[PDB]
Amino acid sequence: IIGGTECKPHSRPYMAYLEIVTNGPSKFCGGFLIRRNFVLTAAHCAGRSITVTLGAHNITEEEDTWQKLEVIKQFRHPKYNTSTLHHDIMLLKLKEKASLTLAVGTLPFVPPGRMCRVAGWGRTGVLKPGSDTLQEVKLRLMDPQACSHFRDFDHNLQLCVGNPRKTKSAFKGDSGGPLLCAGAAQGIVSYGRSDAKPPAVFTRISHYQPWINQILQAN
Ligand SMILES: *[C@@H]1O[C@H](CO)[C@@H](O)[C@H](O)[C@H]1NC(C)=O
Ligand SMILES: O=C1Cc2ccc(Br)cc2N1
Ligand SMILES: [Zn+2]
Repeated sequence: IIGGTECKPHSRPYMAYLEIVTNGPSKFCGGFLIRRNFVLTAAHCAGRSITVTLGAHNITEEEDTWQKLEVIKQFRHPKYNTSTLHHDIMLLKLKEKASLTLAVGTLPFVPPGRMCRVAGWGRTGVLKPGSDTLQEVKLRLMDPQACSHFRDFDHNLQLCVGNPRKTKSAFKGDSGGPLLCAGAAQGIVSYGRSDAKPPAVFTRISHYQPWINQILQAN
């Protein structure tokens, strides 16, 4: 998260920190708990295996709120496209149902000009390392023409997010985190420019609701 502030610890109890294993070292993403055994995230966060940590704030400092949970199966959207980046969404089924605590719970599951918030442990600058702590930033929902320069951007599939006159943005490591507008998840962090100049492109959750529901029922 670039240009954001540190969250009050545990104030976003649905947030998930993902460590993804592959021919290379671990990579990291965000995500969010939508059922006690399901986490929503981005398709580009798929790997050979994934571990989810719930209840975290400072991810380097173990505490009783932590629940480190095995993922049994990844459900990457079958149409996720590495060329166009369309359909960047994935469900992770946890081995067991998470415990509900003050620090861990599910997330109950908009015109441009509206302000939305996104949280994550990703880089706090283009050349800065990932954050030890959960950060959040408020971003402006933009008209789709604001994202025209992303040539494969599609208004039906995606949200255009972030005033270009502000430096505020999600970035590397924030992939998969929710964008909330009035407390409801509307987007998922997907991609943007390598120099972090806003706006960026988020998956429009509403388009994928039938696919999500279908997975939640077959599994
Ligand atoms: C997070 O925890 C580590 C280890 O306890 C500590 O070194 C670091 O300063 C902490 N970061 C913040 C911002 O609290
Ligand atoms: O919003 C985002 C998420 C993201 C991930 C990676 C890169 Br490079 C840029 C961005 N911008
Ligand atoms: Zn704590």
